[PDB]
Amino acid sequence: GWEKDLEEALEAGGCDLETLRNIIQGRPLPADLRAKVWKIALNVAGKGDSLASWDGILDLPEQNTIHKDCLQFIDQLSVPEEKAAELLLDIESVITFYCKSRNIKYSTSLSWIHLLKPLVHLQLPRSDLYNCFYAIMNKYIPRDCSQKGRPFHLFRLLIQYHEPELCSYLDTKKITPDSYALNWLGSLFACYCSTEVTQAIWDGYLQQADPFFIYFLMLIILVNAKEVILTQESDSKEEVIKFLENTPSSLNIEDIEDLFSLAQYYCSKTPASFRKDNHHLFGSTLLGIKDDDADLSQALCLAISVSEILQANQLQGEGVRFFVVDCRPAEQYNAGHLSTAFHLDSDLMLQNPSEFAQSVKSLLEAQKQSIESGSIAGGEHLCFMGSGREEEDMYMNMVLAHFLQKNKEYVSIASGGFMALQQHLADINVDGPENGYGHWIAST
Repeated sequence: GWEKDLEEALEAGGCDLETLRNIIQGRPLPADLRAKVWKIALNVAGKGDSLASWDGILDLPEQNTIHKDCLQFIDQLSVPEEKAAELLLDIESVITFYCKSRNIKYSTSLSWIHLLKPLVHLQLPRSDLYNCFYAIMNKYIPRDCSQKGRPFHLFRLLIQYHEPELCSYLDTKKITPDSYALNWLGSLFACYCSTEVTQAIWDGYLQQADPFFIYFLMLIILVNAKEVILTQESDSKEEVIKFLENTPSSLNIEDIEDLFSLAQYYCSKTPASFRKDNHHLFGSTLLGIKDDDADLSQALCLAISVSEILQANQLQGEGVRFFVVDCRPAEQYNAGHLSTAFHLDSDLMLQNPSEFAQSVKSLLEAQKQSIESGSIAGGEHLCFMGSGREEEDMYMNMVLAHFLQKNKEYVSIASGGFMALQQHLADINVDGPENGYGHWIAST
């Protein structure tokens, strides 16, 4: 029924991905129409060949190392060897021209070969093979993925958000995401998964067109191995990493439906800030210069933009809601504070630990009653806010440490603290929410 509609819709019109998506509705793609929907998904309907203009032979200082890796793939697949040479020439030319067109130099640790595997299986011409690979690389593959930088820090923060206990174990044994999930992100599972299940993943992924979805897919794969990771404490660091690497290869075609539904579920319990404040990972690096003093290397937990805090709580429609915790001293708090925020005086932490403990007990009770009441203040997700000044906000380290050690899920920090709150409201000229009788910031 929908397949004939898809057939005709793809033929003529030059329709967008959005309309195409409405036809399929997450149903399995026909093999003969998979190339066209993938093309449309990657926004390469009639892009021209860039290899013809090149008119160059494969010459590079690291050309020898490229040749071996290309053969390994074709040797692994073992295609009909009459027209195997054709594919080798196309693959090796694509990599070299990409290495030339861009400044970057080739290495074996790159996951470039694995990205081509599912595209090669569709069996497109060299032109479309490059355009697809080029498109995927700037859309859905992080720039700093190769070096193992910010992209894996973001994943660590997600793991900590939803699975504190697991994250803590991994951090303790110094098993960072880059160790086991390098090729997860680099290849979009194409390194480990079989052609059939890789295709099923890539079908849904390209249709959805969400760069950060990989994080949620990767999370599910990791969470599925939670039991195994924690139970055994006998195996060495290297032995556990080895196991984790090949967890995606254990997937089957009937697992994929649940993988996506679970990814979307964990996504629905994750702040919008996760995506919105980290667009600089996929595009150019030049964007994200504006976000000064917001390094994921230095981050202890996920950072929430003040805008989301004010918006999210007003909705009250089974979404992500925040219980805001002002962590500043009583002097700063009383001068001006968010009117829906619990006051956790960070001065108590060291000076009177007993009264701080009582204050933490009150906090959790207040969060509970605020959720039950269905008030503007109530929310599952703990978001701690300081001054916003880097001079003062060391106590945030110790506050966050206190809750993280007790494996509290949904622990976040307010991006730019109370200073960013004042600035945000000042910028948009808003005093309070629409419904109610009070301003956001009060002196009592």
